[PDB]
Parts: sequence; C-alpha cells; structure tokens
Amino acid sequence: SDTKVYLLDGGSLVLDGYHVFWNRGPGGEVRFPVYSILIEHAEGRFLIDTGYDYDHVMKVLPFEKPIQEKHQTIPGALGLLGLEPRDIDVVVNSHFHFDHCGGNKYFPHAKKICHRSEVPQACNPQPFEHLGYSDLSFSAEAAEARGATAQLLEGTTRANSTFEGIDGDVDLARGVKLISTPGHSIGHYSLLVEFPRRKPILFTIDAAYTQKSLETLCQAAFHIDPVAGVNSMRKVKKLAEDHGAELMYSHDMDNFKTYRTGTQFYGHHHHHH
Amino acid sequence: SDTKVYLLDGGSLVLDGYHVFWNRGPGGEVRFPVYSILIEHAEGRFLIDTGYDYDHVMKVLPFEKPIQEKHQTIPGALGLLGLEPRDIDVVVNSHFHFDHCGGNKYFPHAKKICHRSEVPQACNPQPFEHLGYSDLSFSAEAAEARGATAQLLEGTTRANSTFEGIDGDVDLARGVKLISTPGHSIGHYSLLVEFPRRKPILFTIDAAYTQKSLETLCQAAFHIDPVAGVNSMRKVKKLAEDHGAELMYSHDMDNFKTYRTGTQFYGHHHHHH
Ligand SMILES: [Cl-]
Ligand SMILES: [Cl-]
Ligand SMILES: [Zn+2]
Ligand SMILES: [Zn+2]
Ligand SMILES: [Zn+2]
Ligand SMILES: [Zn+2]
Repeated sequence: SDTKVYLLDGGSLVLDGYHVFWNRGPGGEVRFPVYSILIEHAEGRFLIDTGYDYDHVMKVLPFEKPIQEKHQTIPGALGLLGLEPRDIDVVVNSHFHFDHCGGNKYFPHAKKICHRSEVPQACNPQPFEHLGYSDLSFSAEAAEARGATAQLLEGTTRANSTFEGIDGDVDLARGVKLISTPGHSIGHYSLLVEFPRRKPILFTIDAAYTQKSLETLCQAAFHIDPVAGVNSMRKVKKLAEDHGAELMYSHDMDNFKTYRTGTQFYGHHHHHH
Repeated sequence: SDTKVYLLDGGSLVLDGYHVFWNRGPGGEVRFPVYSILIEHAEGRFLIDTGYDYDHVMKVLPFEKPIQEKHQTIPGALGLLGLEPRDIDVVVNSHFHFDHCGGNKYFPHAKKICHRSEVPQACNPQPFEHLGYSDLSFSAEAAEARGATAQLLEGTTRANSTFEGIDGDVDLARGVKLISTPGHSIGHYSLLVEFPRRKPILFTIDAAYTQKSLETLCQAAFHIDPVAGVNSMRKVKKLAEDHGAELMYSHDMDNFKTYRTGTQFYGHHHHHH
C-alpha cells in the first residue's frame, strides 16, 4: 500500500529565544511544538522519534513549562488513529535528547534504530549535554551508565531496549531515507520521505528548528559541533533543492499550525485515475 | 627590572545571561567589564589585548550598550600611567573578537603576535562568527578580505599590521607564557604571568568569562568548538593548581571590582630586604 505520513502532535515546550536561535535570539520565552513522525508503509509502521515524557520534563526541566494533553502522549496520539504502541514495528530515533525519545519505553516489542554513536553518547555525554540527554528510559544500558535506572518503566530490559546502530545516509524502507545531519548532536538524523504521487518531505528534525533557522544558518544553541551544524544545514538545503522536497521543521510553532496532525495525513490518493 | 602587571580598564558591554553562560543563563541583561593586560618587563612593555573600539560597537553592536569614558580607551588608560601607545613594544592578541583588538590600530610601530590561525579566521570566519570578528581595523589584510577597509585608521598598512603567528604553549618573555586555550575561538590564548615574589596570575581571558564559568564548566555561548572549550577550561583549572597561580577572569564584574586597575598594579616589591 502507498506510503502515508502521520504527524503525532506531542504538545509543547518553552525555551528562551536565545536557545532557539543561537546568539541571535531575540531573548524571551518562546513556546514550540514537539512531534513524532509515523510512517505507514508497505514494509511496516515506522515511528521516527517519540516526543517527550511529561513527568520527566516536570521533574527535571520544569522551566520548559510543558503542555501536553492526554491525546498528545504517544499512546494518546496513536489512539487518535485507532492504533496502539504494539502496532508500531520499528522505532527510529533522530537522537536521544529527551524530547525525541521520551516515549520509547512503550515499544519494547519494536525493532529500535539510531545512529551508532548515539547510545554511547547518552551513556557518557559531554558535560554540557547532560540535560539534553536526561531521559534514559529508552535504554536500560544508558540508564545504568547514568545512574538513572529509577527512570525505567517496569519490564524494560537490555534485551528489549537494544538499538541497531547505523551510520551515513541509509534507506530505512523504500523511499524512506535517514539523512545524516550531525552537529546538533553527534549522530543526529534528518528524514526524507518519498511518495508515489506528491513531492518528498524532508523532515529537518533538530538540524533546523525553524524555517528561519535554515534561512539564516542560525542553528539552535544546543549543539556539540556548530561547524558540523552549519554544514548539515547546507546539506539539508541542497538535498531539498535537488529533490524538490518540501521542508518540515521540528520546533516551529507558526509553521506547525499549518501542518497536518492527528487524523489528517500526507500521501493521499489523487483520484486522477 | 621586576615584572609588573597593569590592568587597563576598558569600560563595559552588555550581553544576555544566556550569552555569558551557554544554555544555563539565567537570561536578562548582564553588564561585564572589558580590560587589557599591560606587562612592564625587563624585555619590554607587552600589551595583551586592546579592548573594544567605542564607535565600532555603537555602529555594529549598539545592543551591547557600551560604556567607556575617555580614560578607558587604550590611549586614555595608558595616559593614566604616563604612557602613550608608542611606549608599547609588543602587542599580543588572545583572539580577534572585537572586544580584544579594537585598539590595535594605535600600535603600527609595535611587533604584533597572535595564534597562527587567528588572522586567517578573521579573513574568513564561520558564518556564526561574523559579529565576533567584526572589527578588522587591526589588520589591513583582514579588512580587505572582509570588505571592511573603511574601518582602517589612516596610516594603517599591511606592513604595519602584520602578525607573527605562533602555536602551542609559548614563552613571550621570561616568566610570561601564552597558554593555548582554543574552543572559544580557533586560536584563543590565555596568559600566565610569573613574578619574582608573588604567585603567578593566570589570565583566563575568554577561555572563562567568570569564576562561575570555570567552576561549572559552563563556557560562553560564543564559541567555535565547545568540546575544545571545555577541555581548555580543564587545562586552565589544572595549570593554575599545578602552578599555585591566582585566576583572573575576562568578563566578571563582581570579581573585576576587586582587581587592581589604573595606577594600581601587581608585582610590588616586598620591603622584606
Ligand atoms: Cl497529500
Ligand atoms: Cl603585588
Ligand atoms: Zn535536540
Ligand atoms: Zn528537539
Ligand atoms: Zn571572545
Ligand atoms: Zn571577550
């Protein structure tokens, strides 16, 4: 069956404008959305990222003032589509900052995929990365390494939280490509989805928070290598041009309000014939 | 004659707390001092850094709300000591962000020294570095490369604005060591001054803006490589321990108010014998 993309609306968080636009700002509170990307594909149901865990943010990062209603948890968002976590075959994480892996705990049955460097980074991050990598409930191994086993959902084991590590640009499935875009994090991935009858979508994820971020090459203040970060923005600019792909950003409220979420999706049949 | 250090008070600038403490903040306007370090040495008078140019900041970065009185320009500060720019034999720049090289224009006669990578960086900086490297009046070559020859003081030539490039930890003079501390910028240098009868001083310069910055390994948001930036903070922590050196920070108002400036200096005779 034809590839469809559903965006799982995961509520919102707040940072300073200086967090969102490194050094440029302007300052002041900025609320931004968090979402995950569900692909219904011939080869299976693939979930890219799993949003944030509300209790985690309220305990560890309450200054981010999370707003997330019951339909904006991963199980809640899947429920809107008549699905449950057990329906997802593969979970892919762009990276393991807390706002992209907070729902992994619900998928012990799924195959898990991430960049090869990301699990080791969560186990032993740079000192300035501890708060980004603060939810280790996605990995028994990383939780153990970080002294955070108390975060683990009951039933989580090393066996059911082991990732297949990947590297470079790689095909997840037919017309679904993971685009290596490191800098924001050591193994950060963006996502390119191709369709049978509409143009590709390039999900920048955290390689570019907002359209303005890309336009100005002003990345987020959270990064491990801002030189890599800029080069990954250029890679994204070009890949979208070269593919005629449409760009969708991770944490851009104005743009997010134009995005289909919930039961609305990308990849409609055309009724041409 | 015995080594003496005079701090040239160069007024102040404002940034957001998020600029000063990368990602940690808190936010809000923070005013911080800018100073240069004059060493009266047997081998000559060495000036490390030259503060900011007031007209440059008011034209290019007015949001930094510069305050600088006439005795806080480099000629003004030297005047407090009965000196003029012509009295300085060697100018060393820690790096070429505008707040450390704005007074170089006054020293065409002096030998100039900087890290080998810093002039090329000013000529062609990373896109996110353009505003840090925004005053090119210290170099005819860099001004030309950046389309900024209008910034040049009359009489400035390639001949009299050429630097001797250095690399690694190197002795500028007896008991004066330039400590390589890259990360904040590609060729950033800190400074260690040893005396005949008091403990060394390690001037962190921009490797650590404030005491709190060092204590928490929270560097400034302005950097090119934050991994290098942390490692340079560790190098500074250790070198100070190993030397029993006293730490002095670049942009720390609370600490700066305890520092000797103007006619007060470090390196007094002890009257013991
Ligand atoms: Cl569509
Ligand atoms: Cl003294
Ligand atoms: Zn992130
Ligand atoms: Zn994110
Ligand atoms: Zn600097
Ligand atoms: Zn500075």
